[PDB]
Amino acid sequence: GSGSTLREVARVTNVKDTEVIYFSVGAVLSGYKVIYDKVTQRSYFIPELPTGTTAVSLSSSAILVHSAGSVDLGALAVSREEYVTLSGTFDSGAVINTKNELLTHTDGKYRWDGTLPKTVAAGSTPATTGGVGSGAWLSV
Amino acid sequence: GSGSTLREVARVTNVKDTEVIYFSVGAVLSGYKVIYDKVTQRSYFIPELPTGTTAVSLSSSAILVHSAGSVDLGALAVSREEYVTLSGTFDSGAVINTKNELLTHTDGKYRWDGTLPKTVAAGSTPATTGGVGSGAWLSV
Ligand SMILES: [Cl-]
Ligand SMILES: [K+]
Repeated sequence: GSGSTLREVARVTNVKDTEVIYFSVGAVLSGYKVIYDKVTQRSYFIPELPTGTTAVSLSSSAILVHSAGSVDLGALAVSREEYVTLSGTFDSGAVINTKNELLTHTDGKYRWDGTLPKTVAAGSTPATTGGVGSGAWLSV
Repeated sequence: GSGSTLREVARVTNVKDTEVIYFSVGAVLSGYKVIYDKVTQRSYFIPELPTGTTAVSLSSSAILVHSAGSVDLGALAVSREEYVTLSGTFDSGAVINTKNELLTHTDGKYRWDGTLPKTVAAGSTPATTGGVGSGAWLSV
């Protein structure tokens, strides 16, 4: 439903029901902890924004633009160790859209630190798709 | 409910609502990412199966048989670091049914790498129920 979807996000993020808010242009973001993107069906913690700040846009790269600037919500999720593990592997291929998305390789997972979105072809490894390091793949 | 249960699994697994499917005999598994077992009330990511592949059986040890083969969904969950922490501890005893279930000890958690199911009696430790190592308890 409508109010029930936010309560389910609240249980996963461990905040109160009143602290989750859908993204929508013009919505006041101050006073809330978690925002939910209805299109991508992903949730993110948001920083404490100045009172009255309203939402402008939320990209598929998890960049939230608002009336006081912007914030990379995927990058903020990384600092909070809040990750999404995509289906598939480096073997199957995948598309990385955000900074807090993980792709499983063999012994561990990796996030992409470079340009987004990141297309990973089938039969790939981290070494053959950019290498491991700053601006490339980082283990998680 | 019925459609609401899949939405609640989708939030925990970070997939879209339309990418979760109940397990049922004959259900088409292609195009979906997460399967939900109504009996055990557990969810598992599934591999990308060929178009038209249908489900056959799903055991309490998370063994999925389908029209194109079979897969240990519990082992796939381990490779994706998707675990279930059972209630109780080694001291209280428990029953391990899947490869992605964890039992808590005083120093940390462990998964069972051997034959399933695995019964743990009260007052047990990893050392007295098989030891620690390949084919026995593995720390997680
Ligand atoms: Cl690796
Ligand atoms: K939920």
